[PDB]
Amino acid sequence: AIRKKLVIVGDGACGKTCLLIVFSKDQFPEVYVPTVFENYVADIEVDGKQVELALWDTAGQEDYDRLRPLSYPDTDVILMCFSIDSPDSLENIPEKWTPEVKHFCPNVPIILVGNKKDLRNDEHTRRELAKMKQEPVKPEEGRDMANRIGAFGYMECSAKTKDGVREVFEMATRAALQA
Amino acid sequence: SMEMDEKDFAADSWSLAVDSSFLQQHKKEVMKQQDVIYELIQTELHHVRTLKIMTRLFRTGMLEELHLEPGVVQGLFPCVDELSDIHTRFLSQLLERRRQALCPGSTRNFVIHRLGDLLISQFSGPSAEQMCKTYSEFCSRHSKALKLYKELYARDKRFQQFIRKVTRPAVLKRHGVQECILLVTQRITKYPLLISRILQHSHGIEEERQDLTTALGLVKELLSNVDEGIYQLEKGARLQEIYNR
Ligand SMILES: N#CCc1nccn1CC(F)(F)F
Repeated sequence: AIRKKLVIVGDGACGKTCLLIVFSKDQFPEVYVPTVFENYVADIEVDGKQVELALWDTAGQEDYDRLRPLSYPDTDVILMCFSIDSPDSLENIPEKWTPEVKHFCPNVPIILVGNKKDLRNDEHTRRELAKMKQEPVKPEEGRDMANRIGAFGYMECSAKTKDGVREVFEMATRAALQA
Repeated sequence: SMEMDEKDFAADSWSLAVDSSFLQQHKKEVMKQQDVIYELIQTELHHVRTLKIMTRLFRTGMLEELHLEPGVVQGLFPCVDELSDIHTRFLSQLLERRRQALCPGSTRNFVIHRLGDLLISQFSGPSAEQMCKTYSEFCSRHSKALKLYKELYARDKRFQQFIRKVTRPAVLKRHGVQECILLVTQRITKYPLLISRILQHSHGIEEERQDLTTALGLVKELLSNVDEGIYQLEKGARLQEIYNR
């Protein structure tokens, strides 16, 4: 089992912390949802290869431009996250997060992940966004952003229902193993 | 960590740590506030344990077993004794506030109503000046420590054997040398998230809401000062590379 490092980046509203928590416990917390994530080393077997995948969050570092890059050394795969209930989180991907990750993590594969996919057809979400002349991110808008930023791929998931979560981390492991 | 504190913080939440008959006596808003305060203390206990792995298992083990050149152990573990003193003192204060709040006859049932004043004290005055000085130094030496570790692991056989030996146990799975360094650098930016969530559930007593609002502001001022005081040191970087920053 070779060791690989994963870092998740994105706006605070993207749900990155919840995504790492749900994957690391294989469960959405039923009693208490933690505020923070320390680190974790997941044992993953993908396509017959065993990997130890270290997981790291960047939550809390968004306002600190000299502290935040200390999370990047030796990263093997980046999850670049946005929330489907927030077009604003998707707008911040190409001009803020992408040039930063390309500078500190050259040639590292990026997977663009649309989180909170369960809110795409949620009535309360559609009513709230329509007040700002917005609507949930459509799958083609996510794929087009991934294509534009040079992402390795585009994936969607829901930390609330767990759908798609295992697939995201198995694919990140495959991306981390590539030459 | 010592067994008494590990068992006191073994549960995933305060609501699972206290007796169910005691939990039933409180309103939902109190339970929410206590669950977040319990996460702050539990994660502080784990952070002090990370610093003990760095000082006792790694640093002291290298001094007692290996023949490294002078300045190498300090280069791998910059400021670790100062960081351990800062956080062991803060953890002691948090655990004393919990111990005073215990019901007579219990070692697990408590409610902490006055955390704000403790956080203002930690994040102001001489203790805040020492946290700023220590983290500005540690975080500016972070790249250099990782690079020195990587060079020794790839070139020194006795060093590689030592690291593989002390990191073999399953309890060290998340705590290799580089992992410890980034856990410590990331600790300081977890505080605002935790304090803001405690504050969200502390409106019941206005003096407490005001004290946590003051503490949140002091923590953000400390982080802004540390962030502005960082410049990565690099072994072999010439003066010309520095003054042309
Ligand atoms: N996290 C990291 C390495 C880093 N720092 C600044 C730039 N880079 C990328 C490079 F090392 F140049 F490839």
